[PDB]
Amino acid sequence: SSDLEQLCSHVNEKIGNIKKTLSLRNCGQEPTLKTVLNKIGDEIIVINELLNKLELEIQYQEQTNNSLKELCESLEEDYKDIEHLK
Amino acid sequence: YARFKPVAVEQKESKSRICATVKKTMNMIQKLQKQTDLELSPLTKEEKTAAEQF
Amino acid sequence: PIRSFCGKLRSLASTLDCETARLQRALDGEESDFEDYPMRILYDLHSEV
Amino acid sequence: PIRSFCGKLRSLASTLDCETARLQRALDGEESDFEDYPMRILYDLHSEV
Amino acid sequence: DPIRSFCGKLRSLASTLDCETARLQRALDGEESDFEDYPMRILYDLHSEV
Amino acid sequence: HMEAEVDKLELMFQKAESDLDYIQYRLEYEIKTNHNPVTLLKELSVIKSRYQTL
Amino acid sequence: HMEAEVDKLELMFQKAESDLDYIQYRLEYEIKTNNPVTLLKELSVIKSRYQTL
Amino acid sequence: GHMEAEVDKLELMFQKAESDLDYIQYRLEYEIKTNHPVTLLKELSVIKSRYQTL
Amino acid sequence: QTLKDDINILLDKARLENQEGIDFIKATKVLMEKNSMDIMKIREYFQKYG
Repeated sequence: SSDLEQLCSHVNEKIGNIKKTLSLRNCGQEPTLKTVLNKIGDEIIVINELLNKLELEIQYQEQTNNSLKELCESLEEDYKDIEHLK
Repeated sequence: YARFKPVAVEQKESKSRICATVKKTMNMIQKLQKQTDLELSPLTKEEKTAAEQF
Repeated sequence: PIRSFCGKLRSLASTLDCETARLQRALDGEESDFEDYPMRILYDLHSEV
Repeated sequence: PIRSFCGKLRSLASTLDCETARLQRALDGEESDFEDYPMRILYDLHSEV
Repeated sequence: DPIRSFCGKLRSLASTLDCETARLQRALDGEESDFEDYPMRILYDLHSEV
Repeated sequence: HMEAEVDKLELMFQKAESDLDYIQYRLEYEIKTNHNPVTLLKELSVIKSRYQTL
Repeated sequence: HMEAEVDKLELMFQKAESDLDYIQYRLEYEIKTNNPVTLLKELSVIKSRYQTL
Repeated sequence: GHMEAEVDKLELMFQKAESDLDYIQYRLEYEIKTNHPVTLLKELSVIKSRYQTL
Repeated sequence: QTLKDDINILLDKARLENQEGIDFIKATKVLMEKNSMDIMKIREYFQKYG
């Protein structure tokens, strides 16, 4: 790495570091960004509750497919019973 | 969604399997009603539910 | 470690942005830097001679 | 001289694409490669032992 | 570490060889969808520019 | 513009990383929750040696 | 699909290049419808002779 | 050899992967050869300039 | 947004499959009672005939 190149990288780092601290100021001050940022942040809270609901609905869905299997089982016993006999 | 996708098809099994056992258990009874006499009707709640199995 | 790449990439972009803009203007006769500075160094060169 | 860069960049993408996909699946119990192959080498290892 | 550190690099070249040979076949065959779907989306952006 | 494009690419990479980071975080959570090929290799060395010296 | 994203980036660069390429092409066309170089060499011959004299 | 043998396999696989890729390519080339965006980019530059000059 | 759509959309298909399930078992358990009489009615018959 040359003395020239090393300078450039010093520059880009100062430049880049500003641009980041810039967007940090913009997004935390300017209103139009600040809403769309809260709109996302709010819509995260809901899409989080939508998960908990999907969680219970899964551990419910399973527990019926469990019963809806355990029924189907007993129901091929009482048929193979009536299939053998009559 | 991947805790879901199987439970979703292992229902169709248990469904489309029960729906096969009862259709068979039903035709013995419509063979054995024919062969000798008697009667009945499914009466609403029963035929309602038959829509589900068809 | 990520941005470190992009930072370099970015600069090549910023450069591409900035210089394509001005070079068009220069081609068109705007931007002023291109008829203003060569003057100033030509006038220095004159002053030398 | 353009693509030569991007080609490298691209491969890092393709990789990022492909592996993020499968690793999720693997985490979830799909994708099959991850319970299938360690079996096959564990069974070889057994056959050695 | 210096063991896997090698293989890790080797491995990635494999995973790449795996993944891309697969899809490129599909793409050749008309499946995989990424190859007729994305060029669309960037061609449609390019159109929108024009 | 291209700078803007790049800003996106960087943004994507950052996501990919926290994506990977999560997957890992979870695997680690799984492992620490319930309850060893490593030592098994050494032992398979211990025997292959212990044996063929004998 | 970052590969897709990259496909775009590469597309952009290729544009930027043919953009630059045009600008150049025009400038070259401009000069053809019509220099400080030799002026530097001449300005050395004088500075030399005065200092020799 | 032993691991040497394993490596012999790996090399063999790679060589396959290559001729695999090589075929896919060969076919694509065949498909295109049967009937005979690049220039479109160059054209899209000349106008985006002329707008700016005028 | 599209993510909160899908994550919602899915939840719906599961709310259903727990339902389309939770009344099948009952919709089936009524044909059970019907076929249960219909045998007991056939059985009571064939023992006597009259």
